[PDB]
Amino acid sequence: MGLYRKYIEYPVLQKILIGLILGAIVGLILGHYGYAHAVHTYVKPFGDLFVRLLKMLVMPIVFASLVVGAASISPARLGRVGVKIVVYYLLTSAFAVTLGIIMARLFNPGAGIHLAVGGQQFQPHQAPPLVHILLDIVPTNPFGALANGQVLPTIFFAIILGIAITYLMNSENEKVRKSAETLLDAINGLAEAMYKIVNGVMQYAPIGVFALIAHVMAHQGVHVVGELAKVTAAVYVGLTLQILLVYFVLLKIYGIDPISFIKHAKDAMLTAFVTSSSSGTLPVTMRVAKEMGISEGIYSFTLPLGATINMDGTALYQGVATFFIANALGSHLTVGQQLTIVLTAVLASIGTAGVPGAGAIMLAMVLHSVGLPLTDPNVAAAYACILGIDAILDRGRTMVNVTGDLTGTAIVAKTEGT
Ligand SMILES: N[C@H](C(=O)O)[C@H](OCc1ccccc1)C(=O)O
Ligand code: NA
Ligand code: NA
Repeated sequence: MGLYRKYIEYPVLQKILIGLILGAIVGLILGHYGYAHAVHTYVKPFGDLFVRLLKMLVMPIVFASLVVGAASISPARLGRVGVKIVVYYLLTSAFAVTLGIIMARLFNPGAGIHLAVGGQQFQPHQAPPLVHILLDIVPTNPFGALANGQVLPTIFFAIILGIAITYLMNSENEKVRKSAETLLDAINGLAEAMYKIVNGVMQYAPIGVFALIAHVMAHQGVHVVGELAKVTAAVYVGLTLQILLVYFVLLKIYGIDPISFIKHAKDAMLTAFVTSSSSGTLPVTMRVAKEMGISEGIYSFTLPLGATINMDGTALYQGVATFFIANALGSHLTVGQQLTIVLTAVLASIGTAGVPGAGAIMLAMVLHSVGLPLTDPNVAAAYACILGIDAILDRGRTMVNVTGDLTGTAIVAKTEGT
């Protein structure tokens, strides 16, 4: 029990990074001496178990999180300040995904990698016309969409259902109000239960990543050190442009001096880089906002909300990650699929999920909507590759997420003062 206990409190992301390094080394050593059949027969089934567990948790989270999230920012309860801050959060998230897509075009990640896990390349599906893509957002049967794997139709039904519940809770009838509260509590309980299961699965992630990487390297000796460096460079350069080309421009437009803003907010960014948690730095963010002179009534509402639904760093990462996987498999993304990435990433941020390791679940949502199933051996291999280096990228993502929260509060405060 002592050895098992020591395995738990070790950070999950660092454990996943360790599994990636040893998996590559073990696969190369075994493959040089043969033993490719042994790795395929025995090591591979452990990796297949991990992806099956990860895919099982996707659909219940999609429905439950969006229903609860949409109820919190429903128009029935949003004030004048709430409306303005919500618009800013959604617009900035939309441009973050687009910026990440552009960076993936300049630096091609995984272009040199050619993945044939089973001996055959990935076969993409046919692209429907653009007009049909827009219409299929509305599901003809909400139960059928849940039974199947339509992510976007499920999101559409969950959002409108959550908004309608909030209007029922303002009704004059006592019975109607009680029925609405009971339904919301049951759906909220389902979301909380899913997060507990996510914590357990992520503890098995280092074992699953080790098996997937070892199987790939044993069969073929692909070089990934250079390619994983390019995806790291694309993410960090994109994060820098997000601050300079968006936050600095918006502050200049609204009259806030960008130089003074950075000096006051430097404490929040450093804490975000070290702790690598948005909720952990919330007390520090509140103190920084008070120093700038923002009224207590404003930042006491915007800052707690921003830590949940405003994530510019995560949105940019999802754009780069999707192109890396598609390039590695040799497929191409059409304009209809690229717009699906932007629409899915922005809408999924509304869902209330703060459990660590939820970034992997979010990436699986985007891949499934585009048309890259996680059960495919080629997709799973590429997915485990970029998941291994998640420890390095996490520090940069958290800093941008916190910085965007402070920028929105300052802009809203200036408008209220006028
Ligand atoms: N760590 C980041 C943060 O807390 O701001 C960020 O948060 C985790 C998260 C939670 C839910 C959905 C997406 C991402 C991440 O790691 O991707
Ligand atoms: Na945003
Ligand atoms: Na944030």
